[PDB]
Amino acid sequence: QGSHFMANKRCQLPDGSFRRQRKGYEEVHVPALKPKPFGSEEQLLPVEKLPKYAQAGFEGFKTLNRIQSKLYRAALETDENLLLCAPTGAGKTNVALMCMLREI
Amino acid sequence: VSEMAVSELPGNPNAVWTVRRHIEDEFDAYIIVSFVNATLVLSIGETVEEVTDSGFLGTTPTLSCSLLGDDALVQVYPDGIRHIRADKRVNEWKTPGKKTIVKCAVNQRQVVIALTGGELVYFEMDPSGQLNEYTERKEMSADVVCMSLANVPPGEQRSRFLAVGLVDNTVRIISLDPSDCLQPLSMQALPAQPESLCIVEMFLYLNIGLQNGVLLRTVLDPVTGDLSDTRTGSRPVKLFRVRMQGQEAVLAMSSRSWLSYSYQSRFHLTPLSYETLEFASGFASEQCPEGIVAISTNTLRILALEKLGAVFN
Amino acid sequence: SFRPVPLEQTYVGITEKKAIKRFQIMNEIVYEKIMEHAGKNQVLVFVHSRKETGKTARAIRDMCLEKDTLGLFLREGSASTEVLRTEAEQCKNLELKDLLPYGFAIHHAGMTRVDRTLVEDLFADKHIQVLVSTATLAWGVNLPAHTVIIKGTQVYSPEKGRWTELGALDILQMLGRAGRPQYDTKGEGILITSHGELQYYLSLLNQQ
Repeated sequence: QGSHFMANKRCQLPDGSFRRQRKGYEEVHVPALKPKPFGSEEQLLPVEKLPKYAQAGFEGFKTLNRIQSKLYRAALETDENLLLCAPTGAGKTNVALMCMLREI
Repeated sequence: VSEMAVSELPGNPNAVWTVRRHIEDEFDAYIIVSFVNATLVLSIGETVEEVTDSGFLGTTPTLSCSLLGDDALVQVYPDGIRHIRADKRVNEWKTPGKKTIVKCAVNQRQVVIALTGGELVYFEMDPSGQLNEYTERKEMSADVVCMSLANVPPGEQRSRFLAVGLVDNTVRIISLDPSDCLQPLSMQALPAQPESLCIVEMFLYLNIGLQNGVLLRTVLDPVTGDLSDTRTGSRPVKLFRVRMQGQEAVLAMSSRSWLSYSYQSRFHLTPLSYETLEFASGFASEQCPEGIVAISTNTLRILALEKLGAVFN
Repeated sequence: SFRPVPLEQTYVGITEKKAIKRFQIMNEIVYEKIMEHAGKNQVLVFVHSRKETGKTARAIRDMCLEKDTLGLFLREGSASTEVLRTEAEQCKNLELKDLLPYGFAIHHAGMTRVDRTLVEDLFADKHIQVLVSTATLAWGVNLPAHTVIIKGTQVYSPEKGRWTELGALDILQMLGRAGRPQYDTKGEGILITSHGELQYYLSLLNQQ
């Protein structure tokens, strides 16, 4: 049962989570997560203040999404390899796209 | 009209807000009395008394102070657009040029902010909590005299569409989610220029008000549902949403303080037993569990409105 | 916390073994979860087959219709919420029609070629309050939901020849569509599952 093995035997609940007891079936009520608190001078990137050359193909985007803007400098400026750790909804495709504009 | 408390104020009052500082707040927190000159800001001190420290420092009248971030208050005034958090920070935009923001309104996220010449903006608060400004800021042909964002249903953060006023004596309806921004969704003709366009539920019913006291209710959907009308003193239709008795309704004023509301889904347009008015909106506290901050002729008031299933008091 | 839509998760398992009664209890959890969504929302259900997309659909029809049209009519009223478009686009490729006159719909690649296209863009045009569909329809184009629900999490693997807990990449893929970057704010994510793999399903809702 690989990828369903769950080699970890004990799990950790999120912040506002609890267990609700129903008639023979259980529910886990799990609160949602909050984005990181805004740091000073912590600014996302526009597609203008990223590479002027790779500004091609960027039709349909105005300013870089938070994770792509947090990763783009290193993602493009050198052949330094990347390992991204994030959950769905960020556009990790857009970080790999900067890493590929590096090769571009 | 019942008295929780009433007081006078000097000078020229032009607006007033009532804000919280978190969704948990059982009481509204920050009453922002917007003079024509500055803003007397107070968190209710049980004898409500003056407050500078609020983090508001209003040096101009108010056009919004709003809880849209849970810990955040956005305060936009004729000078600038201040983003405020539990850290009562001022991450501020400043209205392009020396021009000044005129007509604005609040969502759960978005902030309608409308400047002279028809230059609108579009906000939306980032994954983060701090807000992002949609790159375009659209021109409008005529004077947008009012527009209200539809307060978004729980699980989402955005409207389905929104209405827009214009001075040509009609009304525009514009959607603002990435579905269509800067597309005129649907309009309707008005027998006079708009003055106030606020929304009601219980389904979604629009209320239009003209500058001469007349108002109209409608069904709210991608196109106008149906205009039902009444004539209420040739004076500005002041329109407001405020809860009552387990449900929300509209306050309106042209020459009376009219509660227009759904009595078990029943549109009644009931006067309230008080002389002419200046400005009002909802309020809560211990001294006033549910009432109206009604700032009136040279006067400011915390009022209570008793039995609302009846016709004659 | 870098995921776009704050994902509040009901990870509810069934703990019983009983199979003929489980095929009712799970349907009951479905009934209540759609009673939770029957207001202003979009409910996107994920299942592990093709015909289940339209078989759980029209069962919601039996539900809202044995509710004596109470809980049905997800709109404000009759001409409300584009009933004209709902009736005007009536005849279609597959048996979608029998439901589509009402507020229930499905998704899969099977029905036709452009059928899943016209269902996903239909939901993006703010008229499809409830859609039930398959793992391919979630893997495909970004058709998000105000709230999504994985139902059962049980797949029949021809590679394993027998029952398998569905893959984890599909989990993340269909869970990033419970709540959107634009269309939905605070994602509601329902996982109806086995109360054995339940705690594993919380370790999967986390980064453990």
